[PDB]
Amino acid sequence: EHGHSKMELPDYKQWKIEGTPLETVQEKLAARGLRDPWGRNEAWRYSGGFANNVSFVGALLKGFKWGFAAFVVAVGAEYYLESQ
Amino acid sequence: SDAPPLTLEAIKDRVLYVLKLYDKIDPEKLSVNSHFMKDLGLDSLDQVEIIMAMEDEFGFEIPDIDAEKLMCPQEIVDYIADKKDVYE
Amino acid sequence: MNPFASLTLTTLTILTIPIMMSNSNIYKTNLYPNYVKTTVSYAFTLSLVPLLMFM
Amino acid sequence: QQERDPWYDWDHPDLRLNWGEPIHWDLDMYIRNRVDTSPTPVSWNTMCKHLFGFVAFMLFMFWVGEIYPSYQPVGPKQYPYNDLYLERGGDPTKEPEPVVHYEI
Amino acid sequence: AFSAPAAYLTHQQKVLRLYKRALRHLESWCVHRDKYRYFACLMRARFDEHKNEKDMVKATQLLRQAEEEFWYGQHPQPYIFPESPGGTSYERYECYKVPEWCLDDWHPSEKAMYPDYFAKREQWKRLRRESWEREVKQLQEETPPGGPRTEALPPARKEGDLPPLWWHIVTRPRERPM
Amino acid sequence: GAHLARRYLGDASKEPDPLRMPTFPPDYGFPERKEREMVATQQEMNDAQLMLQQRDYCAHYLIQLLKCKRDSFPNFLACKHEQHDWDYCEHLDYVKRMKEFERERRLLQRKKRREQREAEMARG
Amino acid sequence: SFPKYKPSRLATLPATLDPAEYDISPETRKAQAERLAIRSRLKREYLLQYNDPNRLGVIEDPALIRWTYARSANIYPNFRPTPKTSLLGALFGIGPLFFWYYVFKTDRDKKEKLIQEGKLDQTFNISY
Amino acid sequence: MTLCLGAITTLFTALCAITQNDIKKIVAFSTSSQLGLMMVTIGINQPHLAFLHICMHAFFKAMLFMCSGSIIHSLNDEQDIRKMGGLYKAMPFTTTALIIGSLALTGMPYLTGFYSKDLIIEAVNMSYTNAWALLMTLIATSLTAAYSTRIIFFAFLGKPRFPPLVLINENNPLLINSIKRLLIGSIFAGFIISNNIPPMTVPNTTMPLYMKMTALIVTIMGFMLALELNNTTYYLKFKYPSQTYKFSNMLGYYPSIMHRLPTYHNLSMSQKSA
Amino acid sequence: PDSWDKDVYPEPPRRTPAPAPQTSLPNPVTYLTKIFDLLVDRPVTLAREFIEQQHAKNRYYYYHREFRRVPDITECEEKDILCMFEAEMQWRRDYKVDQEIVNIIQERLKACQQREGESYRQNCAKELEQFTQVSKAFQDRYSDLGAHYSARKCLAKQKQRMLAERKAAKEAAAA
Amino acid sequence: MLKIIIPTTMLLPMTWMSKHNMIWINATVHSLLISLISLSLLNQLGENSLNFSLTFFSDSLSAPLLVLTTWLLPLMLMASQSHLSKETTTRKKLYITMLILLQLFLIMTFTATELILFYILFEATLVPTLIIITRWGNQTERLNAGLYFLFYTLAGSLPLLVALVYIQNTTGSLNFLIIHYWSHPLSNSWSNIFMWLACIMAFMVKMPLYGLHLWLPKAHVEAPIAGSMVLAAVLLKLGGYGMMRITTILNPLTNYMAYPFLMLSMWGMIMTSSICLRQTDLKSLIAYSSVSHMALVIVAIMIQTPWSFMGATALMIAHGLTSSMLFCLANTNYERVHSRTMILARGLQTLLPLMATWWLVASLTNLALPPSINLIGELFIITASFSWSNITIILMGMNMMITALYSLYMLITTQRGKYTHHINNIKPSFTRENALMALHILPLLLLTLNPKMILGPLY
Amino acid sequence: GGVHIEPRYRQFPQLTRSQLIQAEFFSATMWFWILWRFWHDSDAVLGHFPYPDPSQWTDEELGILPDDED
Amino acid sequence: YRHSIFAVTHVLIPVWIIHYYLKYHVTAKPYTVVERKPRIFPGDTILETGEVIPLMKEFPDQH
Ligand SMILES: CCCCCCCCCCCCCCCCC[C@@H](O)O[C@H](CO[C@H](O)CCCCCCCCCCCCCCC)COP(=O)(O)OCC[N+](C)(C)C
Ligand SMILES: CCCCCCCCCCCCCCCCC[C@@H](O)O[C@H](CO[C@H](O)CCCCCCCCCCCCCCC)COP(=O)(O)OCC[N+](C)(C)C
Ligand SMILES: CCCCCCCC/C=C\CCCCCCCC(=O)O[C@H](COC(=O)CCCCCCC/C=C/CCCCCCCC)COP(=O)(O)OCCN
Ligand SMILES: CCCCCCCCCCCC(=O)SCCNC(=O)CCNC(=O)[C@H](O)C(C)(C)COP(=O)(O)O
Repeated sequence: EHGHSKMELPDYKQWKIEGTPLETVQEKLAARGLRDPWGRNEAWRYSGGFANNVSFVGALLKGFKWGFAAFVVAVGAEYYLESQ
Repeated sequence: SDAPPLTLEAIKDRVLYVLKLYDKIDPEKLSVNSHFMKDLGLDSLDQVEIIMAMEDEFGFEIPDIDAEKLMCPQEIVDYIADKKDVYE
Repeated sequence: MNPFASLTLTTLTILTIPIMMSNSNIYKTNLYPNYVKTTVSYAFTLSLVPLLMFM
Repeated sequence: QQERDPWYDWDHPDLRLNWGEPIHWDLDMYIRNRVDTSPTPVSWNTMCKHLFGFVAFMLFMFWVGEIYPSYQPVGPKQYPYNDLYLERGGDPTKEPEPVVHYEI
Repeated sequence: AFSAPAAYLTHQQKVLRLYKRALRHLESWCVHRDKYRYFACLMRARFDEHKNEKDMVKATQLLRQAEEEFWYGQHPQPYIFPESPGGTSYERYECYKVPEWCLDDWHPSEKAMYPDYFAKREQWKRLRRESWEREVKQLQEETPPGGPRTEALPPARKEGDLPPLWWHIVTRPRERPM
Repeated sequence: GAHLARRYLGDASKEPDPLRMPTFPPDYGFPERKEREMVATQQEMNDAQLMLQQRDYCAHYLIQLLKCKRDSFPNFLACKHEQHDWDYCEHLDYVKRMKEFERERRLLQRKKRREQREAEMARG
Repeated sequence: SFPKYKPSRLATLPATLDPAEYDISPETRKAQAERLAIRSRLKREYLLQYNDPNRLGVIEDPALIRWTYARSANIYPNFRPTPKTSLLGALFGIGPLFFWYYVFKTDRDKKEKLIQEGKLDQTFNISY
Repeated sequence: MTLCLGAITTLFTALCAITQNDIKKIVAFSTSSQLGLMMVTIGINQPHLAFLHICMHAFFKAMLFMCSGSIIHSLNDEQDIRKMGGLYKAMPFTTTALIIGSLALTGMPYLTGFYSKDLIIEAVNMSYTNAWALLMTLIATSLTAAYSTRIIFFAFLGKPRFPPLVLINENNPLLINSIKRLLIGSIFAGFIISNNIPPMTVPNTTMPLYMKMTALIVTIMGFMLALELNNTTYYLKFKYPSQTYKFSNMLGYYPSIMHRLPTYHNLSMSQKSA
Repeated sequence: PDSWDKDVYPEPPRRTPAPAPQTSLPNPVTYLTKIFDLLVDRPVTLAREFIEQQHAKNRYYYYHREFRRVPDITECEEKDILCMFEAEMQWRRDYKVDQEIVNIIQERLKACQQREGESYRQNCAKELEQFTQVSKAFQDRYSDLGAHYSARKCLAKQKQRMLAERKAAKEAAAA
Repeated sequence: MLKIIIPTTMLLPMTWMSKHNMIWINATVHSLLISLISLSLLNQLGENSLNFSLTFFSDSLSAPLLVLTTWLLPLMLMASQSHLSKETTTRKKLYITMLILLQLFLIMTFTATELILFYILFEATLVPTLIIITRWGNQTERLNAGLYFLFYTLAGSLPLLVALVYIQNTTGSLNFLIIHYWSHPLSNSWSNIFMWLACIMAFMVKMPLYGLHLWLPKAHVEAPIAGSMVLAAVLLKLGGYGMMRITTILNPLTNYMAYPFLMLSMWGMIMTSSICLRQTDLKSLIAYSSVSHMALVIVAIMIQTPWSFMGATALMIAHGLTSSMLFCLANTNYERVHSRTMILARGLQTLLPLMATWWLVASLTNLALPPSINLIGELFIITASFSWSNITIILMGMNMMITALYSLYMLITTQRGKYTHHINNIKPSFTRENALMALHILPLLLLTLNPKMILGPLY
Repeated sequence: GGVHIEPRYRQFPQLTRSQLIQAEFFSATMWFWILWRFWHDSDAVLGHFPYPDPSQWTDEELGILPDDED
Repeated sequence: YRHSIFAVTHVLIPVWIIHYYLKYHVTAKPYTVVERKPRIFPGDTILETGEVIPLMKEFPDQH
């Protein structure tokens, strides 16, 4: 059992420099009269689910919302239990 | 590993994909047997950046003594299939 | 008597059994790594007892 | 032999040799598993001077730190029974000088 | 690796090699893609200023200052593909590469397994036997007198012929035998 | 720490050296000079065989802590009180040591001032 | 400008920084051509002796035989007594022996003196 | 001697780790720095604390290398971090396991690395030791935090940089169970063991408030300064490195000289004079 | 056990404390040791009883060899080879016996150091002094004989040592 | 003792009257039986010795060497069985005759109650080895090697004989027992110095000493596999046995006189261990390794302490077994490739895996990995030398490091990497070779269970 | 022993629901444990005992005479 | 079933053998197994003798 499902590649017209910092790179390049020949090639790294990035503190704080809710529930329960 | 056994169709498709993405080449004018220096009018540096794009694409780098004398997508696909021992 | 010695020697002793079976037929099958992993896990849960006794 | 071209189709790929070519007298010293003479980004003399300076500076600074000790502002530890004489060495038939620790 | 080198490297070959190496080391410098693209385009613009220079002395003076500059700024830890001569898996599977003739030493009880494969191998051996005695004469007649001048081999020119010295290049074990 | 700076960069004799402290008699300050008290005896503490370095004036709390640790074994969080008392006794020992250090420092400073005053009187 | 890379015995000059390669001459091109011609005749002979079906043995290598024979059996017949050779041999084969003799003799003399005067504290020294 | 050797080892190894691109190399240098810290702990006459540090270091460093191995397998045996970008969302379980392990290794309150880490710094600060060893230990902790944030930043936050053919997968029970067992260890074993063993040394119950907090402040400074330095990589400016970066990248040039100068001078002699 | 004399290898009475459960939680140690006993100790003990009754079914004895005392090398003629051979064999047997004596004392020291735990430095000074005395005697007897040791060489070493001792005693008396 | 000598003599009739195709089988079976018989001598006493008769006695130093000598002959027969396939039955029978004569001479040498009889047999052992090396040797330099391997010994052996006869005129006896019991100190005089040198140099040259070790690489490289096995395993141990037996009369002059040889051995062990690193030949490399180990044994014998002697005995036995195994592996390579150089035949582990395992085990045991008896002897000698002087530990540690380095170098160059392409005539390892290596290695790991069997009379 | 997941070739890789919830469970558990431990022993991290100021002690408890008695 | 046979063929037989060898061969010789002489703290009683260690010196308890 191996991965034989006949994968098909996407359409090459989908990848556009627009919406990616490569548009800024192109603007800086044209300010000198230059143009990147490989701009559309890499644009997929900015198009799909990788378009949304997360910060360092956000990465460190991966499960604090749920853990904080669990903690507040637990401390409330302990406070209501020991006060008896 | 879990790597799918890539075939000639996949290599050619991916090479043509990278060729189409490049702006300097009109997608409707390229072909499998499309030459680089004369059919398309691309510089030698343009051929070396095409080699760079292929190397980034497939995860291995072609020796320069083999890279400098590759001028068609068909012979490039053939070289890469020979390197990767591809059946069909 | 004082199962500390028996347990603390049995852990290391059973750690060596797959080495004895390395010449057996199971070494020529695909089930040997699972055999070694199960043996080492059993050795760990067996060595947990002398730790409790010391504690 | 490490700096020989890694793309040529040598007759002996690991040793990077051809069949009939002459063999260096010290080949067994250069077998890519031993001392090599491959070019390095930073010059050899600069490397040696930097490493020697770092090692010497660390040694001297450790000596200086040995000269100036870092300690908390507290007296020595005080132990109950004659600085713990009977169970540090023993010798109970000597009756050493008694020590009384200060109350403060 | 497949094609035989030449007696030397021309000026354009040298400049192409430097361009390749410099761009690779710059990519190793600029981890992010946009920064790499910007600086690579700047690099190409700097490079193409002198494409039309015609003085051989000026051409020699060029690319040499470039090489010394490159050696100064070469990113002492460049990025290497895993299977390249500097990679982390350059010769990982050379321990799995066994020769072809080892099958000649298999026990008949082992050769009883896989009979079709060994029949095909027998056909291959007969093909090699005939093609070699053809190729010996073909190369002996084709070679320049006084010895070959370049280590490139001619192809086959008749109908039933095969490329000279073809067995051990066709019959390589694999890239990843196991 | 400030003592390191004030010693290595200031006056050497102004502050003591911890290796040789004390350098003055105990009852030099005041003549009462109470002596430190014991709870653990040699036999019971040798039975304890705590450690040579743990055999200090805070030993009784350590013995009670080890009791609590052995009896209520599965509940390894039962006797948090004895841990607190042992920590407090070590606190007290440390502050008495710090008080001894400050005591020596001010005695040495006072002696240095007295010597300077004696020199000034002799010169006058 | 940039600071110059200085080659050493263990960190040799890079291939692309050699001043010799950039001084090109037709004589140099002929030298490289004949070098590659020699390389190609060697490669052709090796491949001809290599791809033969009949051959079922080691390809004997004249270069390896020359290497081994020069390393092992050619040394003494070409030796000549020279001040350099004699001094180097005497030093490297004689000096270490006397150095170690001096060290060990001094140590054992000190130990024996400490023994005779009785202050060595050999309590529990039972196995020797 | 033990104290000085441990201090110099941990500092040198962290400094070497601070510029490495291969993931296994930086984790190995981190392990070397931790071993140097353990030797410092031995040198300050605290063997039981060193043993406890052994016990917790085993847990969290094993889980770190396990996460690294999962990463390398997912990217077709790619080890350089320059070709690795966003894996925070592309593969989340290894992300959370590595973030927990990095937090633990640096050392945090009520974390397995904390008991070994908090106590070690506490004891070395409260002991008659070398000032230089103290300083190098603090800088080693700073560099530890710095290389932890280096690896996480360059391997999980930026845009992806691997070959477009995506073979990223994790749905394998063996990897998940094996990683989560060590995760549970790295969260609970420190507390359970520290509160389970009998006491074996005098604690540092009294301390100045600033001197108690040195470990946390230095780890936070390492985190912040290294994060701000790596954030400047996005800028569209390129300058040639200094001599310090070259010294740090080539491992203080120790592997160069000492692997070419002695060997040669041995081997040559073994043929010429011998 | 009766297999070894308790006097040659003395042991303290090994007082052990009592269980004082301060909580109502069932400790895992007691249930664990009881299941261990039930699953392991009973079959091994039963097998041992079977083996011991099989042994008692067939009983044989062995006796320790005794050796007669023989004239030593001091009672030996300068060339009479028979007496010298007898004295050499006796001396070698005595050497082995003394080695075993030092073995016994070393075993005592190791056992005391392990048993008394943290208080080894104080609670085993008797064994340390005993080993010091026996080691001093053994060193005096056989320290420097080296390879090819012989009764004559040991006798010469002893004679030189007593010459030194008597000279020192005479000097001290006449000091 | 005749129950071992007589069957060995009867082996000659057994081989010469054997069927033309049954010589190997009969010789192997009866040699193994003789080894089984010789195992009986291992039951030694803590008392004097096993004095069988006025002519032969056994000892816990003689017994392990005797057992090893008896055990080596079947291995030599099995190893030589291969490359003697194209020889006439007469010449194969002559070969086996030389092997039996060598074993008989070694057996009579190791008991040898008298010193002159010991010298006579110890010198008679030279002739069959010389004939084997010079006649059934491959290259043209073998003759030269023989001359070397002869004249060195004779130049060393002649003063000893003179010394021996002189001793009998002064003492009146040369029996070991009377010599030990009537031993008297040697006054520090020039005549006694020359007597000491004459008694010591004959055995010192055969060890070999570092200065006098020229002959060994030539002899090992030129000898056939059986010659290499017998020279590495037993024929080097004759010097150790002789020095151990003869040092009893040399006291107290040994302490002063031993310094030059101690310095030579301590420096030469380092020198030859380093020489091993740069070597293009297997047999030469193993020869230099043997020189290093025997130099350590020389140091042990010269120190003259109980631990020294025990370590020297254990190391002699262990090195004999290990060196014989390593030479067997090298000959297995040669008979396939016909080159005898390390760099040509490479990456053999991919192609011969079980032989790679044998290579690894032999390299580990030559590396002195604990708790093998190699390390037992090494550690005992190291401890004795440390007691002798505390500075020796530096040289011993350097020797250990370089030993590990060259052993793993010899494993790496031959077994790992990529195979040489043009090589194709390498056939899978036969059962004979695998059994040879197994019979080489199993006794070592069995002996490490009972070290006291090989620790000598000072145990 | 997993499920079949195909390569994607320049799209976001396929992601399993079970893995995402589990990764979040363990992270939340870790954070909850840290917070619980902080809450249970707030004083311990801060330190059990206050550090005294040696300059705030009066001369009486330290045994000091006004520079003339001794 | 696999775990059932594994738990007896790989855990139970070894502990049987080792416990037999320890209790009836190793412990037969003196000093082969040496324990720690467990800690004795005030207030405990000893099973062998039955006496009780006297309590401590009633230090002042506060905070
Ligand atoms: C392939 C995968 C593995 C499968 C096999 C698994 C089983 C492994 C078990 C094998 C070794 C593991 C260790 C277990 C050791 C148990 C046996 C050992 O205890 O017995 C030893 C016994 O073995 C022998 O002592 C060692 C054998 C000596 C070898 C002599 C060489 C053989 C002759 C060949 C020719 C000689 C050539 C070299 C000349 C010197 C030591 O006995 P000892 O504790 O003391 O006292 C015995 C009881 N007494 C008191 C009644 C006497
Ligand atoms: C080549 C590889 C190795 C070969 C073998 C080398 C080992 C053999 C070397 C022998 C070592 C020295 C031989 C004699 C040692 C005697 C002790 C001497 O060295 O010390 C001094 C001796 O003084 C002088 O050295 C006298 C000797 C001088 C003449 C000897 C020649 C020295 C160099 C020759 C070496 C060549 C050796 C090989 C020749 C073929 C002490 O002075 P003194 O107290 O008065 O004499 C004590 C001896 N008494 C008691 C008998 C009187
Ligand atoms: C590997 C080859 C090395 C060969 C060995 C070389 C060293 C051996 C020493 C030279 C031969 C000496 C043999 C002596 C035999 C022992 C006899 C003996 O010791 O008796 C002595 C005899 O001693 C001698 O006669 C020694 C004279 C030696 C003459 C020939 C010496 C040969 C050259 C010597 C120089 C080399 C010495 C060291 C070399 C070391 C090895 C190279 C007492 O003589 P008496 O007159 O009977 O006593 C009555 C008065 N008390
Ligand atoms: C991070 C690393 C930094 C390294 C920096 C190195 C410095 C870079 C600056 C280089 C400056 C130059 O251009 S050096 C200029 C060298 N002289 C010439 O280029 C003259 C004629 N040029 C050619 O012939 C070429 O081949 C060409 C036509 C370009 C292509 O040819 P193709 O048509 O066959 O593709």
